[PDB]
Amino acid sequence: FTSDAKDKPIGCSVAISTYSMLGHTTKRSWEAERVMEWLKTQEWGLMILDEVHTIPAKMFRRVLTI
DNA sequence: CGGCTCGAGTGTTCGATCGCGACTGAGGACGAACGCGCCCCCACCCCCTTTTATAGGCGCCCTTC
Repeated sequence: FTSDAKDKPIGCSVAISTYSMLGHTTKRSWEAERVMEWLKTQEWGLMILDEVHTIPAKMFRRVLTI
């Protein structure tokens, strides 16, 4: 979903994203909406996290929300 | 002793710039198919000699104006 790819948006759940840095206000309206809606339907597995000792608690709230 | 107001340094897609390359039509230069025609090889059968007997056609050379 990141680095401008969008390889097979429907038909697979194993993806490599970047936490929740893809959710800008107004500038990213319908872009982040299709990513959040289509993810809660065909994916709900493991939340693989790496290097979380520098990420604040504000970003963690948007991860479990989307 | 407790809250709140600038500055400096990161992160991230995504607004804004402008070089290079795909597509397609016209012009210049070179190679291939097929073009021309002297030279050369094989096959068929003409050229040339001599002696006998006859005689028309016509060239060469002594002599005269």
